Parts: sequence; C-alpha cells; structure tokens
Amino acid sequence: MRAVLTWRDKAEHCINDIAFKPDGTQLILAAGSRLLVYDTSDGTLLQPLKGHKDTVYCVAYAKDGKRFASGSADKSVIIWTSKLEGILKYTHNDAIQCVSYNPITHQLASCSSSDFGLWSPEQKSVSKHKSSSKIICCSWTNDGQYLALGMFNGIISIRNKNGEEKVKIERPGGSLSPIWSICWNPSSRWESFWMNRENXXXXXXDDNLEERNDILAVADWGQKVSFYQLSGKQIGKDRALNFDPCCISYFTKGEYILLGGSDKQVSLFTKDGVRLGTVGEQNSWVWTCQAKPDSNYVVVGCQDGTISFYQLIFSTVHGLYKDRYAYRDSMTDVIVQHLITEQKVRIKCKELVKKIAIYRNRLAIQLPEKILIYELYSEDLSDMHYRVKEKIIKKFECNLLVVCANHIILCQEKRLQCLSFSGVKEREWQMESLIRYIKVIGGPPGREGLLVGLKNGQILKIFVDNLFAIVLLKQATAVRCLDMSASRKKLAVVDENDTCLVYDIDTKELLFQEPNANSVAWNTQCEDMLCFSGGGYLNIKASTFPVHRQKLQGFVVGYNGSKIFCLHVFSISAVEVPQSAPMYQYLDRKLFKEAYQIACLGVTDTDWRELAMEALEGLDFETAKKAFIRVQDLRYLELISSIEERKKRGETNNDLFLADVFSYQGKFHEAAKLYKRSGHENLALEMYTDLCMFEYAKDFLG
Amino acid sequence: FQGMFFYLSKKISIPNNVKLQCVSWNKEQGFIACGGEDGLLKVLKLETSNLSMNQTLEGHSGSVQVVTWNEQYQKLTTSDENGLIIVWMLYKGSWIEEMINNRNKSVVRSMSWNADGQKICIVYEDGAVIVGSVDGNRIWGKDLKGIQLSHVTWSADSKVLLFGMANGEIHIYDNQGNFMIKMKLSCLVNVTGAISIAGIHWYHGTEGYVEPDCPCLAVCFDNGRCQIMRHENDQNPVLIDTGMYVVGIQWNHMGSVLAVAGFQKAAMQDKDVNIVQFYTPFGEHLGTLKVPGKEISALSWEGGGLKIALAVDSFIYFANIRPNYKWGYCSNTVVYAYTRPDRPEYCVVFWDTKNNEKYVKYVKGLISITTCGDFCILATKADATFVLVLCNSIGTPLDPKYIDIVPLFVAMTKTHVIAASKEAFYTWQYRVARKEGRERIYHVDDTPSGSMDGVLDYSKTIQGTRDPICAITASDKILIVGRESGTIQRYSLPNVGLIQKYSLNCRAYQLSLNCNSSRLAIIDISGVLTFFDLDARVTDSTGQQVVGELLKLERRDVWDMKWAKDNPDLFAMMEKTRMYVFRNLDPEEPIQTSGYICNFEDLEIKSVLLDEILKDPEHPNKDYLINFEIRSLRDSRALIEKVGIKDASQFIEDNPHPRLWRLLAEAALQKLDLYTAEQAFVRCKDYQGIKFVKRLGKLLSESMKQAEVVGYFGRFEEAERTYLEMDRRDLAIGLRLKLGDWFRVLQLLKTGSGDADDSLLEQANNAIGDYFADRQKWLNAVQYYVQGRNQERLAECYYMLEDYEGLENLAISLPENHKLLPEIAQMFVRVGMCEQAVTAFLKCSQPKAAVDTCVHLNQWNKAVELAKNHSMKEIGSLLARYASHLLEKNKTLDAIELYRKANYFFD
Repeated sequence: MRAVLTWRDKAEHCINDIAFKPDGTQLILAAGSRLLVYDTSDGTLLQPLKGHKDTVYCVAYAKDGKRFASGSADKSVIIWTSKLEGILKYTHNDAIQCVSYNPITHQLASCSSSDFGLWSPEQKSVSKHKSSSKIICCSWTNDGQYLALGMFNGIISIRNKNGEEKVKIERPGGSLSPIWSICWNPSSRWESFWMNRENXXXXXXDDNLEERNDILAVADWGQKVSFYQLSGKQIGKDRALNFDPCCISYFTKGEYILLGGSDKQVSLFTKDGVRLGTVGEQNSWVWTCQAKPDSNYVVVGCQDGTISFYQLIFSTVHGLYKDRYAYRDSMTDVIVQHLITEQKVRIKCKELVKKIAIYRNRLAIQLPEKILIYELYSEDLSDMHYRVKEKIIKKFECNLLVVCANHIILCQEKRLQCLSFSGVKEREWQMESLIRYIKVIGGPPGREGLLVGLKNGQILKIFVDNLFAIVLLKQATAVRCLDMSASRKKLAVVDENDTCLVYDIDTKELLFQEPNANSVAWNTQCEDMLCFSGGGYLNIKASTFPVHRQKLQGFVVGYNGSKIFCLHVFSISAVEVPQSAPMYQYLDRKLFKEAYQIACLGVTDTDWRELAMEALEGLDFETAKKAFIRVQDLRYLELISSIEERKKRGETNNDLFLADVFSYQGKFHEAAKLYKRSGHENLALEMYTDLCMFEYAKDFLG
Repeated sequence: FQGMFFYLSKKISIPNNVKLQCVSWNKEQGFIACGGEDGLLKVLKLETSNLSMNQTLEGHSGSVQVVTWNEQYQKLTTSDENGLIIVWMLYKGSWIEEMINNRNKSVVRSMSWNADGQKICIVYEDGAVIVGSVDGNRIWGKDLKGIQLSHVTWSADSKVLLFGMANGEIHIYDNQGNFMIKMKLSCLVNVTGAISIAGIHWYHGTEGYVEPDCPCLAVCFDNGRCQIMRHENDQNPVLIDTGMYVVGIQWNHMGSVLAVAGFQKAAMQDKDVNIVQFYTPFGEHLGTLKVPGKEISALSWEGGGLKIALAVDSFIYFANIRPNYKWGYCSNTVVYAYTRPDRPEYCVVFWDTKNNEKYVKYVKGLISITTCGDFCILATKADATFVLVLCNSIGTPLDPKYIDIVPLFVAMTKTHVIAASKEAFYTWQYRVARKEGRERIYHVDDTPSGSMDGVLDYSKTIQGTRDPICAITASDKILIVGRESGTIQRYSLPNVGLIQKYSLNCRAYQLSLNCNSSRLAIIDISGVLTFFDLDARVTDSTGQQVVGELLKLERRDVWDMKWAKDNPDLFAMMEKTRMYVFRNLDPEEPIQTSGYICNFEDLEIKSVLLDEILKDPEHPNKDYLINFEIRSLRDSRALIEKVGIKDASQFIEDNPHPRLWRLLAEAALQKLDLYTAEQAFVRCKDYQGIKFVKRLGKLLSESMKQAEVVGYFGRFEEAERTYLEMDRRDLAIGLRLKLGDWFRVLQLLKTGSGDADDSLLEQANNAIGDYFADRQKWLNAVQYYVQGRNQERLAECYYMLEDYEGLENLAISLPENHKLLPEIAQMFVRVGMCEQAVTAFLKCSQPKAAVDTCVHLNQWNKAVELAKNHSMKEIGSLLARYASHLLEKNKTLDAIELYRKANYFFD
C-alpha cells in the first residue's frame, strides 16, 4: 500500500464538508463562511462563491451534475447550478448540519437541530419534518428509497422517501456515543445509473426489509465502527478504534473504506472493517475524507484548514514458479491460477497480504504479523487443494521473500536468512552490497540453489545447504531483474539502465545485449529462446538471431512452450508466440535440426511441409523424415526410404540424391544438370524420355 | 445496403381471411403462435407451408391482442380484448389450458415474462399492474391512477420494469412497483402533436452482446422515431429517424440485429407499402424488405435467427435471412466467430478441417474476418486506433498492425491488406519471414500518382466527402473502390495510383474480380448481378471511345459469389438454395445447396454450412463442409464409369484439363491399367506417378500390386491388412515404419509369431521416446528410453524431470570412461551436488575435475582428502589465500571454520 500527495492547499478557515462533480473535474469545499471551487488536477482555486452570511457547515452535489446544495449557520440552504449561480434559496428552522441528494430521483434532504426538509426538483414546497434529536448526519440507501439519519443521541433511524420513520437502532450507551457520520455501501446495480450523460428565487415553507440488500457503515464517538442492514440487524461485531472517528466513506467500487478522525490521519479499511493502511497523516483533526469519482484518488479536509489531494497506488503482489500464477486479490486474498488447466483457487486471509512466493507444491504468504506456509496435498501436477502446512506467528522486516521445499528464505536489506518451516533459523548469509533481486533456481529438496543480484552489480549463486556464496559474475551496473535458461547454462540480466544483457554461466562471458528491457524470461522448455518487455513492446529473441517485436503494455512474468505469461495492470494475459517466425530464421541459416525444435511446439502443415522439403533438399534425411511424418506424406517418405536404402548398400553420391529430390519436386532442368554432373547422363535421358519431353531428351545420349 | 441478405421464402394463409393482430415465435422448441380477430388463436410448427403441426385453440371472446411465450417452461400465455387471460401447456402433443383468469374490468394491453421465466408482468389499460409467479400465484398489484400504460418490459436482471404510457411517455419502476423516474425520450426533438410507443424491446444479453457496453434497449414511436439505449437511464442513446409509420420492433436472438416493422407512403401514390427495415445496434441501416398485403400487424424472429415471421393481412410470410457471419476459409481451416453468454470476447474458432481439430482464440472487439491463402486477418477495435491481427491457419497471431482509421471495408490479397473507412483507405504489404514502403494511406477524393512510398498522413482521413465508400475489392493487380454515387475507381497495385474513374447506374453492395483482373462482378444494392469488362473498348452512341463495358448478363437475388482461383471465366453465384455455376456468361445446371461458397479451384467448389456449425459451434462435424464438382468433372467421372477407362480418354484428349488427367490416372491405377495410368501421369507431368506405375509394373504378384496401389490413395490401414493377409508382416511393419506409427510398429512386433529383432525393438522404443521428448513429455519419454537403452537422452529427461535419484542410478550404471559421464557430472555441478559429481568424475577417470568441484562447492575436506595427487599440496596454498581474503574481510570465525574444514586443526 502506497499513497502520494498530488497537490495541497490551505483555506483561510476550517473545512467542514466536501463535494465532487460526478465526472471528477471540480471539487467544492465548505470552508468557513464561503464555498471554494477547486480543480482536482492541480488544486487551482477558481472562485470563492459568496452567497451565505455565516458558517457553511456542509455541501453535497446531485448525481446529474447540474445542481449542488449548501447549508449554513445563517439557517439558509442554497441550490447552486453548475453555472455557479444560486437559483433557489431556502431558509430552514435553525442551523444546517449535513445535506444529501438522493441517488435516483434528485430529491434533496437538509438536516438541522430538530427538522429535515425534503423536496423533489422545482416543486413549490418542502417537507420540514420533525426529529427527536440533533440530526448530525444523513445518507440515502443505494436504490434511493430510504434516508437514514444518525443522531447525537447515539441512535440511527431509517426514514422512507416520504419522511415516515420505519426502523431504529440504539448504540448501547445512547448519547455517550454520538453518530458523527454514516454511509450506505455503493456496491449495487444502481451505481451506473447517471453514469451515461453527454448533455436567485426563494422556495416557500416498505415491507420485507430483511430481503433488502443494503449495508450501512456507522462511525460513533464511543470509538467503534460497525456495519448494519436496513432490518436493524448488526453485521458481525464492532470494529473497535482508539480515536473519535469522522466521515466513514467509500470509493465508487464499494470495496474499500476511508476513515478520518481525531487520529489526525486517513486510515484505509476493507468493507469488513479490517485495517489495510494509511493515506497521508495530518497536523490536525480530520473532518472529511472523500474518494474521487471513478478513480483511486482521495481528498481530505482538516481542522487547521488544510486540503490534501492524494493518489493511492495499490502495488502488484504475485509469484509464478513454472505454471502457477499466485497473486493478490482485494488486498486480503491470494488467487492461485493453474495456467495450463486455467483452474483458480481463492485462499482468504483475515489481514493485508504483503508478500507471496510459490514453488513446486509450496506456497508462502506474508501478512502484517504472521507468515503462512501452504501445501498441495497430492503429487498430481494438476492439483489445487492447498492446505495450511504451518503458520509462523512472528513479525518480519523484509525487502524480498522466496520459498523452497522445506524452508522460507527472507531477504533483509543486506542479509539473507534461511528459516525452517516452524520458524527456527537454519543459516544466514551477509552480502558485500544491498540485495536488488532474488530467484529460486531449483535443486534437490533442501539443497536448492538461489540466484541473487546486488546493487554493486555482483551476481551470486547460494545453496541453502551451504555457508558460502558462489560468485557467478560481476557487472558495471545494478541487477534490476534476473533469470536462468532451462539447462542452467545461461543467464539473462536487466542492468538498471533499461537494457537486457545475456551471459554464459559456465564460462562467465557475455553472449549478447538488447537496448530496451524492463522484465525478461527464458522459455521454460525450449532453450536458446527468451522473451522480454520494454518501452511498450513485447520482444521474442531466438539464439542470437533478430528479435520479433510487437506492441504490448504489461510485463513478462514467465514463458512456457508457445505461450508468454505477460501480466497486464491487474491480471495475467497469456500471449502466444509466432513459432513459424523463429523457425524460418533457423531455415535461412540451414539449421534444420534446430528449426524442427521451434516447429515441434506447434506450427501449420504449411510450415511443416516447407521445413520438410528444406530438410530434404539440404540432405538432412533424419529431419525431413520427421518433418514429413507430421504431414504424413508417403510420397516423399518412399523417396527418403529409397535414399536411405542406397546410403545402405554403399552409394554416397549426394548430387545423385539431390537429382532424385529435384525429379520428384518437378525441378526437372535442375535435376538434369545434377544427373549430368553426378556422372549419370543416362538418368537425365530416362527422365525426359519418360516425361516424353523429346525437345530436351535429345541432349543426354553420349 | 452493407449487411446480411434476405428474401420471402414461404406463406401461410388463414381460413376466411381472419386478420392477425399479433404473432410470436418460441425459441426453446420452435412453435409459432398467432392471434387474430374473432377469438382466433393458432399454434404452427415448421419442419424439413409444409408445417408439421397446426392446432387452433378456443376460449377467447375477441381479437387475441396479446400472445407471449415462456421459454424456460413449456407455456404459452394469451389474452384478448375481453380480458380472459389463459396459460396453455403442451401435454401429450396438444396445447391444453392449465390456468384461467379474468379481472372483469379492462383490456390487457401487454405482458412480459422476466429474463429467468419465473415471473410474468401483466399491464392493463386503466392503470392496474399484476406480477405473478410461474406458479400462477399473484405476488403484487398496484393501480397507477393518473395515466394509461400500453406497454411493459423487464430489465436484464429483472430488478427494473419499464412501463410505457399511452401518451408517448415512459416511466421506470423497481420490481416492487416503486416509481423511480421518467425516462428521457431524446429522439422526440423537433416533433409536433401526440406521440405513441410503437414498441420497446430489450435484449437481455443471453448470447452475449456485440460489444461490451453496446446498446441493449430499443424504443420506437408511431411517428417513425427510434432510440437505442445502453441501459434504462442512458441519456446519450443512439438516435434514428426511420422515415416510416412503425407498428413494432424486435431484436434477433443474438441481439446483433433490430428489425422494425411498419409501412411507408409509396413514392408516386396516396397508398402505403409494408416494409421491414433492419438496423445494427449502433443505428446503421442494414436493409429494407417489402411485403404484399393491406397491413403488416406484427413481427418475430425464429430461435436460430435464420427466419423472421411477418403477420400481414390474414397471412404469415416468412423471410429467409442469410447472416453476414464473421467468418472466412484459409488453407483448409474454416474460421468462424461468435459472441458468448459468459465472456466479453468473441470466441474465434480455427477449425482445421484437414486434420479435424479446433484451435480456439478469444478476441476482444472483433470487427471482421477476411482470408487469402494460408493467412487471415481478424480486424479489431484496440483497447481512434484499430488493429489488423494478421494470423495463420491454426490461429497464432503473426503481426498486429495498428491503424488510425476504422476498418469498415477490408480486402485481402497474397501480398496486401486493404482497409477502408467511408472516406479513406490504407494499404499494408505483408509476408512471413525493404520494410519502409510497405504501408500507405489515401483519401477517396485524392488522385495519387503511384510513385510515393510516403508517410501515413492520417490527418487527410477526416476530410469530408459527398460520396463515401460502400464496397472495395482487390486482385493482386488492381484495387477497385465503389462510391455511393455509383462511381467506381480503379487503382494499381502493388503501388497505388489512380488509373481510371468509371460511372454506373447503381450502388455496389459487393464487388469481385476474375484472376486475370479484367471482369468485375458487381452486385447492386437491390440484389441484382452484373458483369463489367473493365478493359473493354466501346464506341458510344455519340461516337466517343468509352472504356469499360456493362455486359448483357443479369440475374436476381444474388448474394454470394466466387470467381475461380485458376480459371479467368469460371464463376459461381448463389441465388437461394441453388448455385448457378457459369462458364463465361453461360450458366450450367443449378446445384442444390444451402451453404456459403468456401473455395473454387481444380474444377471443384467447396461449400460450408455455417448455419449448422453455429447451432453447436463446439462440436462441428465433417458433413458441415461439402464438395461440389462442376459439370466438366462430373461428365468425365461419368464417362469413366459408363464408356470405361479406355475410350473415356478420347473426351479428355478432345478437351484436356490437368484435373481430368489425374482422375483418369487414379481410375486406371485402381483398375490396374498401368499403361493408361502411365499416359495419364505423363499428360499432367507427374514424375512421382510415372515412377510409381513403373515400380508397380515390375512387381510379380497381383495381391502385392493391390497392397501397394491401395497405399497410393492414403488407405494405409487397408494396405497393412492386405500385407497381414498376404503373410507379409514384414511389409506391414515396413509400411508403419515409413508412416512413423511407432506404437503400431511395436504393437506388431509384440503381437507377431516371429522373434522380434532386438535392434528393431530398440529403434521402435527410441522413436516413441523421441516422439514424447520432442513434445516435452519427459515422464513419458523415460518409459520408452529406459527400454530402448538410450542413456544419452535418458539423462536429459531425468534432469528436466528433476529426478536426481534417476540421474544417479543412470550414471552409476555406466562403464568407466563412458562418453556420457562428464556431462552427467556437469549436471550434478549445475544443481550443487558434490558427492554425485565426485562419483561421476571418478567413474570418468577425470580426477582434476573432482578436486575442482570440491573447491567450487567449498567441500575443502573432500578437496584435500583425494591424497593420490600432488595438486592436494597446491590447493593448500589456494585454501591459505582464500582464508587470507576472509581475514581481509575480517571474518575470523569463518577462517576458523574453513581451517577446521581443511583439517588445519593447529591453525
């Protein structure tokens, strides 16, 4: 979890409530005794809107984006057009507290000390309806049908769109625990309602609720948060706090909660009320935390008059092994995906997920205060029945994490620790510079090799059953990323200057380099072929030949058979390799024995036939035999069987063999030159006499 | 216009000319139901009018103005202008009554079952509403006092209801009847007087949508305005003026076409003509169908979308309709693509019909498919930019070219792709393997020279034109572009220069060129064929010298066509369920066929039954592609059967073709006429055939000549059985060796009576081991290589399989100094195993590498314990130097442990 201050401003006065235009283009702030209009891009303040006399205690803004409501200590409410003029003033019984437009009908509510004033657009009257108590905060049900009110008396009560009161809940303790804000969860079909658009006067004077699906976030000054249904039933238990909360709030998605308060920060939570992190911490009390429409930005308002605009960045967390992509879903689950069978399994934690690692039959997950080891119960390579093997109740600091057959490996910031499952440390290694990258490279259970890259550019191999670290190489710049080829003979490295470098490990020598890379993988089965991504391209390179380039954004996580497991900004995409293209690069070089290895991963019968006849004319009869067996063409198999049945019994004249191949292919003049030059002019006489081509046949008597 | 093609296929006429008010067609079981005046209800079912069931149903007291189907349950619902509501069930092959109901107050104006078939909504004129379960039990009922409804629909999830209002106004409710809002009717801008809803239809997405966030909900009005929404409160919908009096609207089952039924004032008369207009979800007009009669009353599609029933003046017409499928044929793969119930992608299927295999590719935003030779292009919307996914006959993408123009029209050629918008066209030259001149772009009103390998001026593509593009085609020699004026432009290829502008009396719906690139086959917007000879000189009636001649040829209801690939004057052309093959302008005998013209070469036309394939696209059958032989080939096959192989050759000597010489050759081979077979292979220059007849002509045994000639056609199983019947198990194995069926080679060797040759069982196992190892199935390859004694790849398998116990028991089995021991020793080093590498370097008699391995893996005890060598003392100096470097790192405890590992116990 990461959050960045995009821009900041400070008003002249305290900031009481916040409103966004539905497209996110403008922010409106109830600061002191005026409204302030802001650009969300960079915080330029366009205009102080002047209409009110006293403290603007709140503002809210309608779903069609045409009109906003603002309420004052001077008892007024004003309806402003998005032209920023206040066309319909209104004047309530006492000071205003919170105001809230209905999601569906644009019907407004405006709360006060005893009385709440509903009206629907441009009718001539307002339902100034009465309350038992000071009406602190108000929120419409996601379908628009009930307005729920929170009271300073520690009661929440639920009123229908006409103003009749239908349900009550009391927080045990009453006025000990004032309800300072509540919010209905956005998570239902209606959120796309009003998501499709391309378009001063005075105003005078419900059954089967258990089947209604809505859920209400309650933040009370008993210092607890809890969730409630429209039936009045509590969901689960009170999620306790150590502060006076304010402005419990959600993103457009309905899945993450913002929570401000006298903790002087904006805390972030799941929709289950589990903590996930911290948006920027503050000099003073936080009154307001509003998520931007359609997006991961947040805006905050504080007692000192500071406005802060934050972007939440929500980093990616995953690991792949050979063919099992495990990754973070929500921020509390791992989704583990078998990439061949396309099976998924969900494992649910009860906290944040911070690190994941995976290896054959072993999955490991790090939470804030424990690390989990998970095990596949069968040796079946199609299995997905993960069970928790062991659960280490210990806190760790780390830069990187990996898992092996019997061990967890922890990289602390310059130090590598091997821990047993069950948490007892085995061994440790201290590097000569800060660790930038690690990968497990396989081995027998308990002696596994680790491949390690340092900031000074040194590259090491470390065996988990050994106290000494083995230098493979050193480089002129830091290791950004690192991989080994299928045999373990070759290395690929990303040099932290956005280039890929490729090395022989057994001789410690550079083979080749490429000037634009960000992530790289070797093909897990087909050696001498690799893939990388960089600069908006995917790049497939075979055996020092030219590289196939096509547009992609996202990163190479792995490469198996004919598929490259590229990762898009939230999910794995599985791009397919043009096997036909590297195959013809081997055939331009007459590397028939190699070309077959690219073909054998999957190419067309046209590719197989064009390979087979290139092998046949190249006199590579062992390749051509197999390249034609794929097509099952008996004509040329009979010819190959003839040429082998003449190499057996002591013929060796290659020009005679190529003449027969050119004869079967109908390459007659070239076959005839070969029959002449091989020393057998009579075979060229026979060929043209048999074809009855007498105008050419006459040449070959002699 | 651009789109599908359709024609009036059938009629049914109703007794006494009883006028129909409504029709609707079941889709899970295919019954039509139709409701007319005087209590008429009938159920009808088509089969292959010649209908297979025709039941009238009785109980109604007036015109049966509501008829509607439950799909999920076997139930028909009906009501009349006297408010008797009936639900019928099909019991013992008859529609009986199950439940009966009457409110005794008002006309039932409309109904809809919900998207799951669990509920019905029923809306009266006076203001009532009912919702009832499929149980027949009533759930709730309002009375919307103030306004009269006239229409209803559910939403896709059944959470929302749309009620219409008879004053041309629409109100949105939740599924409990709580009023949410009035809908915005933005198509009614600039209107006067009263409005009425002619229809509402919402495609609930069951076959998947044409695109993610495509329009789903269609509304239309009696003034001819229409409005297509993405959801119930989409305030920026698609706007249409149809220019006709609309009576009703219906989506096809796939949601890819909207049909609008109405009538228009005829162009020279105070009389109305009935028309159906067809629209895309995006409001582009696909076509217009006229129908005869006083009035069209109602409209409904067949469950397959291949017919549409039109209730008209006491008749039901049925328009056959031929979908404009996203499809193409390339190198004996059929490519077909369909939207899915459960994905946003198109499921594109590359069905290899030569091997019978499906390769399946899920593609986002598919605009079109096109083919030429072994390659196809999936043209798509990029996640404005569009991408031409050039792809091979098994569906692996080769080169996704991004372009900044909409690929509305696409033509493909053995070197070129051409894509065009309504105003400009882009040409990309391609192959598989200079590069710079291989892309260009041109505006339709431009006059290019041909000469310039220029940069892509995408800024020119938005210059407005009065006459846009409506069809294009290209031939590997010219590009022909058709304007909406009936101007046709001729451009050169491979470089694009404007050669000539022609003008014609028609818009082109389709264009295609003969291979010699001199005759253009033009189909008009009206479905009429014509040929235009592009090069032909003509003296005009003025005496002026014209170029391009409209030939005398004409034919009607043409919609699919194919010039032969090889021949410049053979051509094929569909009308309905008939194909009229041509030579020059002269038609042959028509061939009975439904399917699309797939390929035309070697006197054969392949045809494909896409309409059968797309009913169950995950289980296609060989029969869904059919081969036709044109008359010259059938006559020659008939002569060979009637006149016999000897004298049938005279007709082919009179009128030769390379396909006919092969037919005579394969006929003569099968009847063992090696003399005539030799002459037939000579006449088509097949040296493989000439060698084969000569080889047969040396064999001694007729049974063996049969076994060998049976092989020639690819009947290898029959040849093998022939050799087994001949007591030639050796030739049976010989045939299987040549074919590479190594499982059969080994099966014959195991099952035969003779002692199987040891080197042949070795060869057999090793080739099966190789078969799996080349397919990366190492665990299978081991099973054969361990029998076949292939230690040199058994090592590669045990290493890739990560079986270091396997690789140990391999290396421990070898002789000393054996060539494989130093590579298995390096495998144990790459993985970090010292004792196994030391064992391998000692069996290889290679002791310096054992010491060096003990050094590399820091086994300094084992490094120095090899006491037979002088090197032990030398490495004691390296051990001292390494310890001194640890002491420069100040690691005194590691230097102590290293000296303890060295057995330097004093130090």
